[PDB]
Amino acid sequence: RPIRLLPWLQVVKIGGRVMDRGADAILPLVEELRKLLPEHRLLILTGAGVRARHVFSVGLDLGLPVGSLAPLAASEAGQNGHILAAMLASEGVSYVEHPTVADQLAIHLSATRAVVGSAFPPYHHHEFPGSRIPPHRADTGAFLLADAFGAAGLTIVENVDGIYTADPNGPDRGQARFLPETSATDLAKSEGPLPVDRALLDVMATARHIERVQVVNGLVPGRLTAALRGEHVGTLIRTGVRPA
Amino acid sequence: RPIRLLPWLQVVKIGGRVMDRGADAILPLVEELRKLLPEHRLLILTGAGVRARHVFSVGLDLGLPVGSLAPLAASEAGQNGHILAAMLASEGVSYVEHPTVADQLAIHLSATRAVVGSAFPPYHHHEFPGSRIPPHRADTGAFLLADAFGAAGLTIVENVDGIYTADPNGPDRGQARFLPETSATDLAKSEGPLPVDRALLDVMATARHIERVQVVNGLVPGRLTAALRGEHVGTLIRTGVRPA
Amino acid sequence: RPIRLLPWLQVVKIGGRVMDRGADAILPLVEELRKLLPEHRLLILTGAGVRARHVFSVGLDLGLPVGSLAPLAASEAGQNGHILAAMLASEGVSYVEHPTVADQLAIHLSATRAVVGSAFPPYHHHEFPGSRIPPHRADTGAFLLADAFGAAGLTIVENVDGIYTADPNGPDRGQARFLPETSATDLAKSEGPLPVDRALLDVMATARHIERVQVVNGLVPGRLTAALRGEHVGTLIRTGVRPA
Amino acid sequence: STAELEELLMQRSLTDPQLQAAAAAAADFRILPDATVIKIGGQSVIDRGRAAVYPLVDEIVAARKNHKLLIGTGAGTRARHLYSIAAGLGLPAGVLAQLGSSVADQNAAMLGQLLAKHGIPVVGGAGLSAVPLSLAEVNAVVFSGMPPYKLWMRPAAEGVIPPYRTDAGCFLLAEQFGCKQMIFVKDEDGLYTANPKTSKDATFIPRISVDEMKAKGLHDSILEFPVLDLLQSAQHVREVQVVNGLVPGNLTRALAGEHVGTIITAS
Amino acid sequence: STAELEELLMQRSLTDPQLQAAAAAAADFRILPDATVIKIGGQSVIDRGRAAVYPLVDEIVAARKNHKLLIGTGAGTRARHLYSIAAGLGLPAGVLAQLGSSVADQNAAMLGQLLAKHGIPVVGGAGLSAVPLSLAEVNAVVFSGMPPYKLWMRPAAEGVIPPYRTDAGCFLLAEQFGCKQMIFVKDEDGLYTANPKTSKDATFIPRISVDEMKAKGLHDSILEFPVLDLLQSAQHVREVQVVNGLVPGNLTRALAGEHVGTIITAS
Amino acid sequence: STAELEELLMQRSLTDPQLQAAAAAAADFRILPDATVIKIGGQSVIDRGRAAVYPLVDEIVAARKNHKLLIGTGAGTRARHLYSIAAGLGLPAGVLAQLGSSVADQNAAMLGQLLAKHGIPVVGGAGLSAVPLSLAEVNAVVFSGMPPYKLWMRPAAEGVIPPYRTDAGCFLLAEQFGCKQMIFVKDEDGLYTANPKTSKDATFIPRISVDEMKAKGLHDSILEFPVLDLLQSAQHVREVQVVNGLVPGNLTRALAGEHVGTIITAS
Ligand SMILES: Nc1ncnc2c1ncn2[C@@H]1O[C@H](COP(=O)(O)OP(=O)(O)OP(=O)(O)O)[C@@H](O)[C@H]1O
Ligand SMILES: Nc1ncnc2c1ncn2[C@@H]1O[C@H](COP(=O)(O)OP(=O)(O)OP(=O)(O)O)[C@@H](O)[C@H]1O
Ligand SMILES: Nc1ncnc2c1ncn2[C@@H]1O[C@H](COP(=O)(O)OP(=O)(O)OP(=O)(O)O)[C@@H](O)[C@H]1O
Ligand SMILES: [Mg+2]
Ligand SMILES: [Mg+2]
Ligand SMILES: [Mg+2]
Ligand SMILES: [Mo]
Ligand SMILES: [Mo]
Ligand SMILES: [Mo]
Ligand SMILES: [Mo]
Ligand SMILES: [Mo]
Ligand SMILES: [Mo]
Ligand SMILES: [Mo]
Ligand SMILES: [Mo]
Ligand SMILES: [Mo]
Ligand SMILES: [Mo]
Ligand SMILES: [Mo]
Ligand SMILES: [Mo]
Ligand SMILES: [Mo]
Ligand SMILES: [Mo]
Ligand SMILES: [Mo]
Ligand SMILES: [Mo]
Ligand SMILES: [Mo]
Ligand SMILES: [Mo]
Ligand SMILES: [Mo]
Ligand SMILES: [Mo]
Ligand SMILES: [Mo]
Ligand SMILES: [Mo]
Ligand SMILES: [Mo]
Ligand SMILES: [Mo]
Ligand SMILES: [Mo]
Ligand SMILES: [Mo]
Ligand SMILES: [Mo]
Ligand SMILES: [Mo]
Ligand SMILES: [Mo]
Ligand SMILES: [Mo]
Ligand SMILES: [Mo]
Ligand SMILES: [Mo]
Ligand SMILES: [Mo]
Ligand SMILES: [Mo]
Ligand SMILES: [Mo]
Ligand SMILES: [Mo]
Ligand SMILES: [Mo]
Ligand SMILES: [Mo]
Ligand SMILES: [Mo]
Ligand SMILES: [Mo]
Ligand SMILES: [Mo]
Ligand SMILES: [Mo]
Ligand SMILES: [Mo]
Ligand SMILES: [Mo]
Ligand SMILES: [Mo]
Ligand SMILES: [Mo]
Ligand SMILES: [Mo]
Ligand SMILES: [Mo]
Ligand SMILES: [Mo]
Ligand SMILES: [Mo]
Ligand SMILES: [Mo]
Ligand SMILES: [Mo]
Ligand SMILES: [Mo]
Ligand SMILES: [Mo]
Ligand SMILES: [Mo]
Ligand SMILES: [Mo]
Ligand SMILES: [Mo]
Ligand SMILES: [Mo]
Ligand SMILES: [Mo]
Ligand SMILES: [Mo]
Repeated sequence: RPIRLLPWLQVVKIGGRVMDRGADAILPLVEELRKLLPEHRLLILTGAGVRARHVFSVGLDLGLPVGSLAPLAASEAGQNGHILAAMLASEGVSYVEHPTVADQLAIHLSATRAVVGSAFPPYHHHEFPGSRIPPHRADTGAFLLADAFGAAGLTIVENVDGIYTADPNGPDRGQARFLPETSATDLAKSEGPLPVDRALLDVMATARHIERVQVVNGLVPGRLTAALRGEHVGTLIRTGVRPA
Repeated sequence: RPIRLLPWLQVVKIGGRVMDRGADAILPLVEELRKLLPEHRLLILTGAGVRARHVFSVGLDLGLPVGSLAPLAASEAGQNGHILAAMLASEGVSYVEHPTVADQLAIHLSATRAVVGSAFPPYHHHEFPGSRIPPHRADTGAFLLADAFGAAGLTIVENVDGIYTADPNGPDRGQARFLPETSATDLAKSEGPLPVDRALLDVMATARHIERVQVVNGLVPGRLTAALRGEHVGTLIRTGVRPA
Repeated sequence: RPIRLLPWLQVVKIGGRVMDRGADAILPLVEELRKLLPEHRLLILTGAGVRARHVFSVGLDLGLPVGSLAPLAASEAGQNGHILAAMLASEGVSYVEHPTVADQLAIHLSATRAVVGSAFPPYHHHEFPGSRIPPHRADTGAFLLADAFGAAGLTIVENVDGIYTADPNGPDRGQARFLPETSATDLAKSEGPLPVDRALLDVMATARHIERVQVVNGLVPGRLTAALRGEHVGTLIRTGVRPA
Repeated sequence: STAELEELLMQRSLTDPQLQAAAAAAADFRILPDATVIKIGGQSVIDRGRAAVYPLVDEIVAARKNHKLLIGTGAGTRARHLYSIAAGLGLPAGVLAQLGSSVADQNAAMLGQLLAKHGIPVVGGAGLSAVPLSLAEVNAVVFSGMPPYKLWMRPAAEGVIPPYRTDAGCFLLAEQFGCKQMIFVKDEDGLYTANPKTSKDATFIPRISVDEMKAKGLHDSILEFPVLDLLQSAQHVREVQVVNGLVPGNLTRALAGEHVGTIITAS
Repeated sequence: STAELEELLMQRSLTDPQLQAAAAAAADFRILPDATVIKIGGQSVIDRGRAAVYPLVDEIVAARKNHKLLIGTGAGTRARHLYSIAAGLGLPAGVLAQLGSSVADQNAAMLGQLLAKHGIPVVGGAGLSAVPLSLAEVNAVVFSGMPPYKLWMRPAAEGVIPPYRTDAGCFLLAEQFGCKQMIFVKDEDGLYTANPKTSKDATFIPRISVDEMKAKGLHDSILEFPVLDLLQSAQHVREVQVVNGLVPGNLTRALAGEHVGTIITAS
Repeated sequence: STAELEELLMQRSLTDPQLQAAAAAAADFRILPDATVIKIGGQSVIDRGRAAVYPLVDEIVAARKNHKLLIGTGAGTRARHLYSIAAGLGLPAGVLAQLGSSVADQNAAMLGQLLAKHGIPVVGGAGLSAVPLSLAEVNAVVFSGMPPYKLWMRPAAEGVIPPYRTDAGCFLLAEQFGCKQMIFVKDEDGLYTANPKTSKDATFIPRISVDEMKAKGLHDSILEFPVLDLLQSAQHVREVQVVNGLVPGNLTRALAGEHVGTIITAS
């Protein structure tokens, strides 16, 4: 088994659609994050949200390949990260670039309590072919990092309570049953949309350290605080990493 | 009104002509800065001084436009910043680049008590046309940053006591009356030279947070210490930002 | 005499051949380094080792000049530094790049107790001609930095006890007598191999601050701890800088 | 002569009127005098996708055979979304300026990938991209139109929207490099007395000076209003042309000297 | 049409099968359709020094007169040494991936210095290195073959060796830029039924599909096994050719359409 | 053969005389054999402004038609001002070296802006700037002449002035890239027995070896004295030429093989 590089680290991924709600959603989340700073050492990673859909719409209309779209969407996650970091600047928090996250996170988390980065992985023009939509997005990037570091946890902060049997905002609203607990293998066998990347389920299958990931609703204050303490307030996804 | 990003920050701009005096002026200033480190969180920004005049002389002789001269002068302010930072290295102070000041100042001021940067703004080849001399120089850059961050203050450290009615080292020496207090609007209506950029007066008119700026003599030990405590030891420039 | 920029700094250079031994040598060294973190402020610099010999073998076979080989070997020292930094990441230690070591070491050592860098100096394509083997390697780079900063000390960590009269792993094994103490001038007049760069002896002749350098065996736990406390556990090289 | 200027540069403050007058007498060197700067609108063109971009790519490829081009990109709707999120949080103009740059970079990347097979690169430092601009096989570069001000952006009198965006960014580059022409490629034929999307009896204006535009109090958001003040202070580019990029061959016609669209003059 | 896709992109999750099906109907643009990507093996070629590299440099210089080339480098024995040191410490695949990149960069630097006098640069961003690829005097670029994943490298099912190395790095670049050909330059004539360095009666395979290779359970480490899965999902590069770079003129012959070596097809 | 060298490289220390002797037998590859390196003096030329720079720009533009040029810039009076401020504070040579680099970069930027319309770029990595050096339309690059040593600058025996400045920086580049010629463009006709600005009966020296210069104890600060020792150890550039750039056509004449100025030989 590989060693844990930063065993004391907590990684939090904030969905781009949470950021897309603006001040109504960001201000209570910022206030909750401020209160968490003295409790944990955090790597906060942001997703892309709706602006990545607009750039996919233009990019696909121009016929651009999947490797062209990947860095364009990643830029949106980076911009959400600069917005979130600016809101926490007075607390000593800043946005750090991917090379800094990859090689110097330890020194940055010694200087301050949290840093913000883009959750997108730097696959760029070397994105895998197959789909016209880049498969390695924000949930996948956040998990790859969390598992590579051997982090204490990974929490995914969404605009929904967790994973449902169908899209709770889609045509099948009435058939959507909440799943309090699931496994990566069980979700992989399912058809239908998910609020997490499908590639996340693939990387969870080969995970070395992270045993569970929780998907929580960032629109309900207190849920992120509770999830970071291990409380069951959303959907728990078991990765298939067996403990001792 | 925009929010204050770093409300606890004190910005100090050291004139390039103060640095041009060498060890006789720099060593007492360094000693005074060392004593200030435990008292404030400082962003120290350096001006350009005489070497920018030499590069303007060569550059104008070659017929180069204003956007060509701006980064050439900025380099001189950067070099003064490396000299000042080296003198304070034993105290944990270093020079930080413009991208770091713009996006990561909070983390750097969490690690250490002060950092040094170039006061010149990165207008570069996108400098405004009109004059053959770049208008957005060190005083302007320091103010734009101080006001964007919502800093607790901005102090300008010069080789003179403050602003006079005429150049106290110029032909009209005898007509030069010291101004203890003035406003950006009053100075803007005046003709004649100033020890501050004319563009500073324009940006002070649209300021969002900084109510006053003090110009002090860095050649008199103790004045910078006093100015940072709000004592009236030079010229106070009111910006026209009205308080509550 | 130039001023000491970081008088409280201890510089340690770890030989690339120590790293080449892998886990058997690295794990006890990492454990000893962990225990040293609360005692000293360290700049840890890594050498290149055997992989630089392989790239010299390929590079010389292609007829490449000395300035082409220098950055190729330096890359190996950089890779050893990333490996060592990853082992100490949980303690707040990271690898920092040459521009960061040159201009921002003070801030990085204020955030954390130690940083790792490549011991190779950035001579690159401007390496001196004369030999087909780059003369300014890891020992030389570590010394140039230690002396430029006015560091409290420089310790060289090798896979041997110190300097012998002949290579203790070479054909003349039986004629190899251990030297507990020597001077840069005495070693310079000698023919035969050394476990330190010949260029190190040249830069020691013009040194401004470092009076002595100790070469210790990193394969014997405790020797690095003892050397950092000034104990005589290897070869002491006097530089010819006379004290007060 | 240069002897008086050098003496004044050493002894006087840079704010001194005597020094300012002497510096104004210096020779004027044009760095890239044969180049034309074009701005491809973000919201007006690139955001419209294939139907707007593909015909313009063909015009650019044909035009570079006879004209040296510096093609700047606008930002558009993704920047407006970032500006509304950030403005709602009370973030200052300086933060918004950095967010807007990312959108113009995305647009330059998409345009550059359609032009790569024709040898046209996406660059940083367009005005000094001496090699691509000197080759007949290339003769053009694509650049992101946002100015580099970032946190040092001069804010507007009110609000947090950066007042110097991609129209100002492209114009200042034309101005600094002493280019021969500045063309804004938008989605309207040019300037009208009233808004062409609002009013019914808005008349077309083929030519106007900045003074006349100010005096007539024009409600035309076709050009960033701070660009008009920059145009009045400009040393090299004393006129700009606004053309509709949605009309086939309009950019080709403008480069050929046809008076398509509106010409805005400094005086 | 594009109207349904834009509606789905806004309202559905990107994991939605309906959205995925609609995005698959989008037009297909090839960025660099006339280029050939070649991988020069690290262990198989560059590590062998002068005897292997010098003849290949001459073939590249001759070949670029008629073929646009993107030449990627492998890593080889110094990367294997780094991987064994790091694996022994229990460092994860993500750390090993960064170490491996340094070795491919060293190899690109050495190759670039032998090619500099012929005008061929070492670049970052090969696929978009529009200027060198558009000039008859240049028509080629050298790049480091390691993918940029670094710490975000997808690990293998077991062990810490990065599964996506320089074969995958060069292949994905050929695929993303829509190149016409992908040639792997190694030190074996091609694929054999058994290992050519181990078994005695291993038969040569001139052509095979990924499915047949999987079905026959081939013990040939000539190509990184994850490259075969990428090849099956590829949109642009549906076949690859493996040639022996130690045979004089083999790369020249492959570029001329000769069926030297083994052709591996997606289906 | 290479078999003995590879064995010695693995088993012996790099300081071993046997290894050093074997490495000296390796083949010698010249990276840019057809290029000429020129140093444009900072204090001697660029600091003089228009009267000195404009005629040299015209010579460079004319000369690049027939000669591949790498043009390095000196630093000059702004660097001397930085050195006196920093020396007075007791800052070490390593800090001064970084300050000096900024001045050489400013000079390269000014020269590059005058040359941009002729297609000549300012680069980083001149010796490997393969694309501009291979095109007849370009055939030249401008680079900053300061070496990259920064804090790792070898100090002089006494004082804090960096001993390796822009003469050494340009020379080492000529040497490393195996260039055919190295020309120093200064403001004196060449070397004299005594200082031409001090003594009255100083005689001109058209040709001299480094040994003779040392033996005659020359008081000529025309060339940085450490450059003379580098010249004696050089493998590729065994002679340098010092010319007066203030004399019209002197650089053109030197490139044509005329013996204008002084030739300094290694032996
Ligand atoms: N099975 C499902 N369970 C829950 N939500 C679902 C499901 N299928 C689809 N969704 C939808 O996914 C939405 C979340 O959108 P998405 O995951 O794309 O946003 P995000 O995570 O914020 O974006 P990003 O990945 O850029 O960070 C939910 O609001 C919900 O409508
Ligand atoms: N009205 C004035 N009141 C005071 N000083 C004036 C006035 N007009 C001109 N000056 C001159 O301005 C000088 C300060 O020079 P200047 O402001 O250019 O230097 P600096 O601020 O150190 O430079 P930099 O802007 O590069 O940091 C004073 O020494 C004084 O001679
Ligand atoms: N006189 C000598 N005394 C001691 N060791 C010697 C002597 N001459 C040669 N050596 C050899 O030098 C070896 C150390 O090798 P070397 O100095 O190249 O490695 P390193 O310092 O780890 O490498 P790097 O310089 O890349 O960090 C010793 O193991 C020993 O065999
Ligand atoms: Mg989601
Ligand atoms: Mg001033
Ligand atoms: Mg050694
Ligand atoms: Mo950065
Ligand atoms: Mo960075
Ligand atoms: Mo990087
Ligand atoms: Mo960096
Ligand atoms: Mo890099
Ligand atoms: Mo950085
Ligand atoms: Mo990219
Ligand atoms: Mo940096
Ligand atoms: Mo940076
Ligand atoms: Mo930047
Ligand atoms: Mo950076
Ligand atoms: Mo950047
Ligand atoms: Mo610039
Ligand atoms: Mo960096
Ligand atoms: Mo850096
Ligand atoms: Mo640098
Ligand atoms: Mo940097
Ligand atoms: Mo740099
Ligand atoms: Mo290099
Ligand atoms: Mo940037
Ligand atoms: Mo950028
Ligand atoms: Mo790009
Ligand atoms: Mo990109
Ligand atoms: Mo690019
Ligand atoms: Mo570029
Ligand atoms: Mo950049
Ligand atoms: Mo940039
Ligand atoms: Mo940049
Ligand atoms: Mo570049
Ligand atoms: Mo530039
Ligand atoms: Mo630049
Ligand atoms: Mo370029
Ligand atoms: Mo280029
Ligand atoms: Mo890198
Ligand atoms: Mo790199
Ligand atoms: Mo390179
Ligand atoms: Mo290199
Ligand atoms: Mo390079
Ligand atoms: Mo490049
Ligand atoms: Mo790079
Ligand atoms: Mo890179
Ligand atoms: Mo990079
Ligand atoms: Mo570049
Ligand atoms: Mo790129
Ligand atoms: Mo790029
Ligand atoms: Mo290039
Ligand atoms: Mo380039
Ligand atoms: Mo630099
Ligand atoms: Mo630089
Ligand atoms: Mo530049
Ligand atoms: Mo510049
Ligand atoms: Mo430049
Ligand atoms: Mo370049
Ligand atoms: Mo650079
Ligand atoms: Mo640089
Ligand atoms: Mo650099
Ligand atoms: Mo470049
Ligand atoms: Mo280079
Ligand atoms: Mo490079
Ligand atoms: Mo270039």
